[PDB]
Amino acid sequence: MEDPYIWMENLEDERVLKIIEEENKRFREFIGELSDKLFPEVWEQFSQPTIGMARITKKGIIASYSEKDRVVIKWFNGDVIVDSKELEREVGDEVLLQGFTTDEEGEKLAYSFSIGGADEGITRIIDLKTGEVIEEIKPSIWNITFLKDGYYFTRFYRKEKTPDGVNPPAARMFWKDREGERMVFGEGLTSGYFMSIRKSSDGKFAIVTLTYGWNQGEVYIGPIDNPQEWKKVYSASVPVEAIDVVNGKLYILTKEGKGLGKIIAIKNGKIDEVIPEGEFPLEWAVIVRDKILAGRLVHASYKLEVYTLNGEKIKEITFDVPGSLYPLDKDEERVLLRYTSFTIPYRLYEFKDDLRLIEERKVEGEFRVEEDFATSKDGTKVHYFIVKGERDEKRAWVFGYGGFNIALTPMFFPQVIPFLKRGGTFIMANLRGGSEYGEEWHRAGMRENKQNVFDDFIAVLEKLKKEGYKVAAWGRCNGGLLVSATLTQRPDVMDSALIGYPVIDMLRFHKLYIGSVWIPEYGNPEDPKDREFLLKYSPYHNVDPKKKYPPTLIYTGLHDDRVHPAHALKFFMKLKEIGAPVYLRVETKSGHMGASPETRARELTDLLAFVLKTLS
Ligand SMILES: [Cl-]
Ligand SMILES: [Cl-]
Ligand SMILES: [Cl-]
Repeated sequence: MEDPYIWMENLEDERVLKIIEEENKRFREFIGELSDKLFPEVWEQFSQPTIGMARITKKGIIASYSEKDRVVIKWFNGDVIVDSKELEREVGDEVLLQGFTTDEEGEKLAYSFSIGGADEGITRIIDLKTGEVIEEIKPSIWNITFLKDGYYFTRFYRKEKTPDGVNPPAARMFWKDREGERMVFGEGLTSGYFMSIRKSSDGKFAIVTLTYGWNQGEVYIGPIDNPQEWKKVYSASVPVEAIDVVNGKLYILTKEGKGLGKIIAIKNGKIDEVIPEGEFPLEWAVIVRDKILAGRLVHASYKLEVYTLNGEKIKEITFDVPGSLYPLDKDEERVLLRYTSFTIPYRLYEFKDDLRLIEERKVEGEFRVEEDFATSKDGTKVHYFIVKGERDEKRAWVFGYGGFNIALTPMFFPQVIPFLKRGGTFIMANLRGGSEYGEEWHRAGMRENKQNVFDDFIAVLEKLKKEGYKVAAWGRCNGGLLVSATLTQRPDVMDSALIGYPVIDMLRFHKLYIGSVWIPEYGNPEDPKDREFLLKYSPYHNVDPKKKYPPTLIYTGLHDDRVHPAHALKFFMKLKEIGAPVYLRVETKSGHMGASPETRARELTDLLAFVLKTLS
């Protein structure tokens, strides 16, 4: 009925601005001197050259990299094609590059960039030989798929009705030519339907994937020449992805069944199962050279599986260090893969007949990756990664998410490397809510099951606690909810808390920004039966006045336009009411979430600084 701090939802309230000013001041006094000391170490790690997108062309590989304040798109062995710095002297204003694609011949390249934090992006299609900009399209278009003279592309409608007259958010597919533009796909798609197109390997079939929400889809295939003959060949109810049309059959990676991932093929109405469900999730597959190449997610890290087209396992490939493995691009003869891990920013791999390492960036030092399990309330085994340095000062930085079908697999945290070097241990927990063990591993953290995610996390913290570790719990967004909720319930299992860009108010999350999008995950606060399980764990509603709490850092951004800062502000106040040792950090830099590489870098440093100071 009534929320005492509902006024905090107006971020322009001077009471709110005053809170930000005072608290930033507080937090800066607490870790500033330490943060300034650590920053060159974090930046040294953050500023590392890091690959982004890669493409196969007949003239060679084209890939983008991030370095320092710069983003370049370049010939793999050769020249820089696009710089971010050259562009920022074309406008005199700061520019972010978003992504690119090329034609298969490597004569045309299209990329996208937003000048300033301006909402509208821009797309430039340049000739790869002169560097000429043969077209500039504003606003930015996506899915640029070259065919002959023109190309298909998808436009996303955020603010405005689609041409056929449908309210946002919606998406439409087009075809551009010397002649002009025309919508070729999407008419009547109500808001929520999102689409994409990819070519088959031979390039003579279009493959179109419809998605409603983040949950469900249908597949359309047809001649790449004519959209009028793009007929629907598969209809699903749970996340599917179309792999390729090889020799008349559409190969599909589907989580239908138990929800672990299987490969099916469809030819002229008839469905046959190529690769059945395994014990562990099948997260992706690509077809290369009469061989199926598959990413199997064994306990939240990747191993590589090679199958014949008829579904017969030829071999598997394992890695020295547990890492994440994703395809970057593929043609008929080969695939590029991106690998990453805790102390390995990236490896670029090429699979053709064998797996070949063609580029690598790793951080030297005596670092170790181990694994172990915790036992949750109901006996569920909660896997977690362990990263250790040369020495062990018995302090843990424990990262969790647990939701939205998002698997926490090995990745690179720049600010953790100085923490390892200082004798710290990084822990990454695989809680329910994610996709580590399939579609039901996800469902087991949704709605009325959310307390499982918390129970999984406590299981890990309490286990680390029993072993003599000082513990810092950390999470962002849905992870920020994770840490706030675990805080209100078991403050005894952690020596400090780091709560980032969090959802806190579980009864009003749907009224703020785009929060209603999370209703399938969390529940509906407008339904009294959902409020009953929501009210049981809602951090904003469960701050225990008689419990004694650890140092707690809530952090967010003022112009963050996805996760409303008022969640942070409200929880801060609730902790402050009962005199908890809480701090509040509010980034002042607007525009996109990462203002610049340096502002972000400095924020990560403050996190490390808070951990080091409070775990000492
Ligand atoms: Cl963060
Ligand atoms: Cl989310
Ligand atoms: Cl940020």
